Amino acid sequence: MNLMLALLTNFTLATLLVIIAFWLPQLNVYSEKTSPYECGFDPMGSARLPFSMKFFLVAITFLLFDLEIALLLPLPWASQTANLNTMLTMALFLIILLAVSLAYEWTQKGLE
Amino acid sequence: NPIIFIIILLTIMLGTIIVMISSHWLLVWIGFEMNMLAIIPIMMKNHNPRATEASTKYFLTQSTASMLLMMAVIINLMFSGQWTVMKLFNPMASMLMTMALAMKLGMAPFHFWVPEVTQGIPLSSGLILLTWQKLAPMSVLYQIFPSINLNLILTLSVLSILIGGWGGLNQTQLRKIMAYSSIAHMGWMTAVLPYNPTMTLLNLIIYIIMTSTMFTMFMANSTTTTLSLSHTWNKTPIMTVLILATLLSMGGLPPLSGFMPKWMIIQEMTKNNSIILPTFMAITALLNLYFYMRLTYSTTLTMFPSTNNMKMKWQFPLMKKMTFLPTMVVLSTMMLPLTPMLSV
Amino acid sequence: VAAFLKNVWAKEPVLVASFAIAGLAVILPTLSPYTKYSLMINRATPYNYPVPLRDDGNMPDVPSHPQDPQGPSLEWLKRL
Amino acid sequence: VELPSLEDLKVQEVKVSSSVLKAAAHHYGAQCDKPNKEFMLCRWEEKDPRRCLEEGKLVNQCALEFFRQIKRHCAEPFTEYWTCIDYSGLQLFRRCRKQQAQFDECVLDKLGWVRPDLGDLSKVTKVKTDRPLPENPYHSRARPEPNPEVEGDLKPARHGSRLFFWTM
Amino acid sequence: GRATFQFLPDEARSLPPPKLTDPRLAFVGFLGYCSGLIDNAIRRRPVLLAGLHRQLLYITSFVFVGYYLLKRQDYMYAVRDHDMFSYIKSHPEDFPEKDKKTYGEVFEEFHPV
Amino acid sequence: LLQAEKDRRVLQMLRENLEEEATVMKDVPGWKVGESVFHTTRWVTPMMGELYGLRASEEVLSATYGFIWYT
Amino acid sequence: MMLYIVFILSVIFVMGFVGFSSKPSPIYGGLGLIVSGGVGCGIVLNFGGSFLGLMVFLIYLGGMMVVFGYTTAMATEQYPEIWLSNKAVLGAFVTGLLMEFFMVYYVLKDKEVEVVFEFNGLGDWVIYDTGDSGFFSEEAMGIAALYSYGTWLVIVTGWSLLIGVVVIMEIT
Amino acid sequence: SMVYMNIMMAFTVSLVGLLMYRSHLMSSLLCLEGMMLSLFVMAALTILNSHFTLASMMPIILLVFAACEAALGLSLLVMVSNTYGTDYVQNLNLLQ
Amino acid sequence: PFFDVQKRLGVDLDRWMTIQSAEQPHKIPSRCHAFEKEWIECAHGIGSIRAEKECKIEFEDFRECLLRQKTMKRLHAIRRQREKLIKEGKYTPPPH
Ligand SMILES: CCCCCCCCCCCCCCCCCC(=O)OC[C@H](COP(=O)(O)OCCN)OC(=O)CCCCCCCCCCCCCCCCC
Repeated sequence: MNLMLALLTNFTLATLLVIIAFWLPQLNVYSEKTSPYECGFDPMGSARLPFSMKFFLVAITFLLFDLEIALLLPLPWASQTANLNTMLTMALFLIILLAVSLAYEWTQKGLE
Repeated sequence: NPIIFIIILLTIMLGTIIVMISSHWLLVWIGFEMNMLAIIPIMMKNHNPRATEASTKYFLTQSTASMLLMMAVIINLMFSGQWTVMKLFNPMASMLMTMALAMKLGMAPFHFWVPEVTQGIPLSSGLILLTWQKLAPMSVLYQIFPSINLNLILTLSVLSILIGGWGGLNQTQLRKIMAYSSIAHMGWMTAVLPYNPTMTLLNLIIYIIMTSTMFTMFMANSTTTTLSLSHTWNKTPIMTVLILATLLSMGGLPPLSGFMPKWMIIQEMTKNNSIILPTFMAITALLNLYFYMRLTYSTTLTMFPSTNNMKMKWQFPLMKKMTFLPTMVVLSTMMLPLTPMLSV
Repeated sequence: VAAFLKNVWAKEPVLVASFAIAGLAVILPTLSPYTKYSLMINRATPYNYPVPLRDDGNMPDVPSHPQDPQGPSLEWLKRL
Repeated sequence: VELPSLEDLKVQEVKVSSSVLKAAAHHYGAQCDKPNKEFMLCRWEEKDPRRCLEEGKLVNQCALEFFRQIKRHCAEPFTEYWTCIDYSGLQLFRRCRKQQAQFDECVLDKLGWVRPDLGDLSKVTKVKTDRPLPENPYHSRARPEPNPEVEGDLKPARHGSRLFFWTM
Repeated sequence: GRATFQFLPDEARSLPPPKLTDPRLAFVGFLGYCSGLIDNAIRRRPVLLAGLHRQLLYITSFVFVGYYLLKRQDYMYAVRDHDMFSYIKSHPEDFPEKDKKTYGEVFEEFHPV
Repeated sequence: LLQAEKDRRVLQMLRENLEEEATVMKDVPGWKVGESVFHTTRWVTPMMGELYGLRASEEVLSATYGFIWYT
Repeated sequence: MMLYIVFILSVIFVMGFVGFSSKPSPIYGGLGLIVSGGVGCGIVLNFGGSFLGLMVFLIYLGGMMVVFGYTTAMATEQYPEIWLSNKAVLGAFVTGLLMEFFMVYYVLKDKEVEVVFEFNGLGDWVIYDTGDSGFFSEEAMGIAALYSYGTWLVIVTGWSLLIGVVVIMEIT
Repeated sequence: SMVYMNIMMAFTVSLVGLLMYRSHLMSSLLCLEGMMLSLFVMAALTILNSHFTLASMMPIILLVFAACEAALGLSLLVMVSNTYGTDYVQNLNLLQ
Repeated sequence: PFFDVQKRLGVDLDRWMTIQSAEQPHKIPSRCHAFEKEWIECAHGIGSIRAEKECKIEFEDFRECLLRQKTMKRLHAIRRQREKLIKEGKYTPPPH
C-alpha cells in the first residue's frame, strides 16, 4: 500500500518548495515597478505564431514509427514458446515493415 | 505517383474483403476502419479548397459512425462474452448498431452528408467508388439479419425514400441529383430486409449497374444540367438516345429492367399480408420519377445549342465496359426468374 | 559492378554496414545445424504439470516409477 | 447444497514456514507417490473437491510421518541447511549448493534415499483405477434431439420455375 | 447448393444440357447484335457497318457466355424442386389427400341480378 | 500436498459462513438454508463475497489486494 | 487506503472528462486528459493487468498527446484563457457535475433506491478476484505475446500501418 | 459492479454539440481522440476480471488504430487552418 | 454476403480467439469455462431458430455465472437480515 506513500511524499516537497521560493519574497516590500519593461530583448513582438511545416512533420513522422515499437515490444516474452518458426518468420516482418516505411519517405525529409 | 494509385485503389477492396470474409467482431471493425483511412487521398488529387473542406466533413462523419460501433461490439462482450457474428443477444447492442450504422449508408436521417460530399468533390472521375461503401455495410446486415427491433429499420426506411425523393426536385447540379435518389434506393433494399433477405441483393446488384452506367456516361465533360443541353448538337446524338434509355429505366417502367426490383419485391412484401406498407413506398417512388422527366426534357428538345462551339476532334476517354451495360441495364427483364434463385 | 560496390564505400560507408548485417542475419538461420536443437530444448521445459494417463493394457511405455525406463532421452543436453 | 459438517476438519496440518517447506521438498515427493498422484486423479478425473476429501487425509498424512521421520535421524544437518536457504530473497538454490552435501551426507546413505535430479515432477505417470471411474459427468442434463435429414433421389425442376408465367 | 463457391457442381451431369437454337441464345447476343451496331455509332464511325472485326467478336462473346450461364440456371430450378418433393413426400401428415365430390353437394351464393 | 491444504480451508470457510448465517435469523419471508443460486448441480468455485461476508475489515483487504502492491 | 480506493479513482476519472468535454480553450484540454489518462492507467493497474496498463503511458499519454500538444502552436489560438472564467463555459459545467452527484447521492443513499440502481452492491469488491492460482508470467495478460496463434491479426495491422505514411506523405 | 457505471457516464463524452462545436475545432477533435479510454478501459476490464487470456491483445489493437487513424484526421486540420489561420467550425462554404 | 472461405480451403484466419473455451496456450481455464462446453453441447444440431425456445435453461444460468447478477442480490439482502438488528441482539459472529 506503500507506493502512494512514496509519490505524494515526493510532490509535497516539490509543491511546497514553489511557495517558499516564488511566493515568500514575492510579497516583500521592495519596489517592483509595474512598468512594461519586461519580456527581455525582443521588446514588443506583435504577431501570431505562423505555421512552419518542417516543424510540424517531425511530430507526425515520429508518432507512426512509435506505434509498432509498442507492437514490437513483446518479443522477449514471446521467445518462450511451442512452435517458434512462426515467430522468427513473423517477428522479422514487423521490422522490415518498419524499415520499408522509412525508405519511401526518405526520398523527401526536407530539412528535418 | 502512378504506381501507388493502384496500390491505394487496390487496398480499398481489400478493406471490404475482410468485411465479407470474417467470423470475428474485431475484424469487421478493422475491416471498415481502414476505408476511412484509405479512402481519403482519392478525394484530394487536384488539391482544391473544397475537397479539403469536403473530406473533412466526410471524415468526422465516418469517424464516429465507426467509433459508435465499437461501443456496440463491446456491449455483448459483457453479456454472453462470445464474439463471432450473430444476433446481438442484447437490445442496447442492436439499436446501437443499426441506427449508428445507418451513418455509412446514410439513411433517412444522418444525411446532411451525402449531398455535402458528392457535391463539390472536385474529382468527378469517381465518385463511382461511393458504390463500394454501399457494399461494405450490407455485408453485415445480411448476417445480423435476425436481430432488429423491426420498428426501426422500417422507420429509417420509410422516412428515407420520401426524404431523398423530395430532396432533389429543387436541384440543378447533376452530381447532386445522383446524390439524391441514391438515398432513395436505400429505401427499398433495407425496407425488405427482415422479410426474406435475398431479393435485397437483387435490388443491390441492379442498383450497382444502373448508377454505374450513369457516371461512365456523365464522363466526357458533363457537369451542370445546362451543359447537358449543348450535348446533342455538339458531342454526338447517339449519346442522347442513351441518356434517355436509362434515366427513364432507372425510376423504371415495365418494359425495361428498372421495373425488375419492384415487380419482385412486392411479391415478397405482400404474401406476408402487409399491403398497407408497400403502396406508400410504391406510390412515393412516383414523384421520384419527376427528377428524370425534366432531366430528360433537357437533352431531346434541342435547347439553344451552346454557342459557336466547334468540336471537330474525336474522343479518347475510357468508355470501358460502357458498350455493354445498357444492354444489361435495360433488356434483362425478359430474361430472368433467376435472380431469386441464382444468388441465394 | 564491383567498381560500384567500391564507389559507394568511398562515400557512404554507413548504411552499408546495416545492409551487411541486414542480410547475413536472414540467411544464416537456414544454415547452421545448431538450430533445431533450439526447438527441441524449448519444447521440453515443463511449464505445466504432467498428468498421468490411464493404463489398461497398453500403456506403451512409462511405468509408475519415473526413474524406471519410460520414455525419450532428454539427457543428451545434460552432457551438452 | 450439501456441505460436510464441521468435522473431519481441525486435522493436523503440517505447520512450518515457507523456507523449510522448500528445504527438503525434493527428496520428499519423488520417493513417496503413494497417495498423491492418485490423489490428483480424485480431483482432475472427477471435479467438485467436496465429493473427494478422503485421500486428502492420506496425502496430508504422508507428510506427517515424513517430517516426523527426519526429526529422529538427522535434524542437525537439516536445521543448518534450511538456515542458509532461509537467508533470503527469492530463496535461491544456488547459494546453499556447498551445504547440500552435508544435509544429504547420510540421508541418501544411512536411511537410504536418492537424489532425484531431473526425473521428478516429469514423465507423466499413471496410477490405477480403484474408485468407480465416474460416468454421469459434471452437469450433463439432456441431449436434445436433432433434425431428420434429406437426400432422396432428386429431380429436375417440376414444371419449370413456377414464377409468374415464365414457362422455361 | 453444396460444394460452396462453385459455379456448378458435378451433379449437373444429369441435365439435358440446354443446347443451341433456343430463342434466347439466339436472342442473347441479338441484344448484342444491336449492341455492336451501337459501338460504331457513338464515335461518328460513321459506317453503320464498320470493320467486321469489331462488328463481330461481340456476337461470339454473348452467346458463348449466355450459353455457358444458361447451363446452371436450368440446374438451379431443378435443385429447387428436388428439395421440395423429397420434403413433400415425407411428413404426409402435412399433406392431406383431398376427397372427391362436387355436384349435388356444393351451394354457391346464389346472387343473380 | 499444498492444494490438499486449501480445499479444506474453503469448505471449512463456507460452513462457518453458513452455520453462522442460518443461526442469525430464521425468517418466515427468509431463505432456505443453503439453497443454490443456479439450477445446475456441481461444485463451482465460489466468489470472494462468498468466503468473506460483509465482514470487510482488513484481512480481506490483505487478501484481494494482498498480492498486488507488494511483497 | 480503504477498499474504496478504486471507486475513488473512477469518480475522479469521470470528473476527469467533463473538464474538456465542454469547451476549455484547448491548451487546457490536455490537462483534462493527462489527468484522465493518468487516473485511467491508474484503474487498470489494479485487477492484475499491469503491462497493458503501463503501455498507455508509453504509446499514447506520453507519446501521442505530445503531438496533440506539439500542434496548437501551428493552429495557434489567439490569446488563450483560463477556462471556467467565462460565462459561456461555466454555465454548461455544473449540471453535468451534479448529474452524477445527484445520481451518486441517492443512487444508494439508503437501503436501496430503487431497482435499476439497486442491483449493484458495493464495498467488498465482491467479484474482484477468485480463489487462488498458479503463475504464468503472471497468469493473465502476462502472456500477451502471441506471434504464435495470432498472425492474420498482426499482418493486417502490420500492413495497415505501412500505408499510413503513404497517404500522409501526400496530402502534405 | 459499480465501476461499470463509471466508466460509462464518461463515455457519454460524445456530447455532440461539443463533438463538432463550437469553434476551435481542436476542441472537437480532442474529445474524439479521448472518446477512447471510454472504449479502451471499459474493454480492459470485462476482458480482464474474467480470464479470457486470449482477447487480451484486443486492448492493444484498440489503440493502434485509434492513434493511427485519429492522427490522420489531424492532418486535414492543418489544411483547413493553413489556408486560414483559424479553424473556427464556422467555415460552411460548400453548401446544402 | 458471408462466403466462409476458411471452411473450403485449409487456413485459419481467426476461429481460435472466438469463444471462451478453446485453447489458452498453457491450458488454463476461464471462470465460467465449464458452462460453455455445457451450453454449446445444447444447440449444435439445432438450427438456432428453435434454440431460443428450446434450450434457454443452460443459457440463463450461464448468463448468471458470468455477471453473478443474482447471487450478488441475495447477498446484498443478508445486509438486511443482519445490520439492521445489530443493536437488537445476535451480534453474530463471536470473534474469532
Ligand atoms: C559481419 C558482421 C558485420 C560487419 C560490419 C562491419 C563494420 C560495420 C559497423 C560499422 C558501424 C559503426 C557505426 C556506424 C557508422 C558511424 C556512423 C556514421 O555513419 O557516420 C557517418 C557520418 C556522415 O558523415 P558524411 O557522410 O561524411 O557527411 C558529412 C560531409 N561533410 O560521418 C561521420 O564521421 C560522423 C561521425 C559521428 C558523428 C558524431 C561524432 C561526435 C563525437 C562522438 C564520438 C564518441 C563515440 C565513441 C564511441 C564510444 C564507445 C564507448
